[PDB]
Amino acid sequence: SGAIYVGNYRVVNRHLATHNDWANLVWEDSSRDLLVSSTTAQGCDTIARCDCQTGVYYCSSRRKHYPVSFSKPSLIFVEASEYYPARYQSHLMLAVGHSEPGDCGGILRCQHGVVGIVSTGGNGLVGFADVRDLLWLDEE
Ligand SMILES: CC(=O)Nc1cccc2cc[nH]c12
Ligand SMILES: CC(=O)Nc1cccc2cc[nH]c12
Ligand SMILES: [Zn+2]
Repeated sequence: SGAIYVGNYRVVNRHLATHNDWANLVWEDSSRDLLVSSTTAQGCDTIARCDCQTGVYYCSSRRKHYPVSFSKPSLIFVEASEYYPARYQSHLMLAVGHSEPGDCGGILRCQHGVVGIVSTGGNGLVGFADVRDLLWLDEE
């Protein structure tokens, strides 16, 4: 589990969005496994605006923050999960590291702020759904 709270937006894995997230939908993209919903309260998080390829992610299945190198956001074939059939996932960054399904929502951070959230993995990889291209999360 996990979310990003920036301005009056909540950014979650689409596959973990709640009833309230759908009722209060701002934007979602199945191919990215992202959903953004509106919030009452102001969030404290900053979104990175950068092309960093190094950062730190939170892995709930290890209770550990791991420094990683990751690929630039790309279109990657992802095997079937509980939530999606086997398909190409877009805006996805890969790193060598530990990931289990319930690690989804773990934040990946760089010096500039939030880079993305855990969305995929296994096989000794972790995949993050990038948010840095979503410039509108910084306004309105
Ligand atoms: C932009 C980018 O990928 N830079 C990068 C690479 C490796 C380490 C660090 C520490 C800060 N930035 C780092
Ligand atoms: C959607 C989903 O289940 N994502 C996910 C994240 C991290 C690791 C794994 C291993 C299978 N699936 C994973
Ligand atoms: Zn950065």
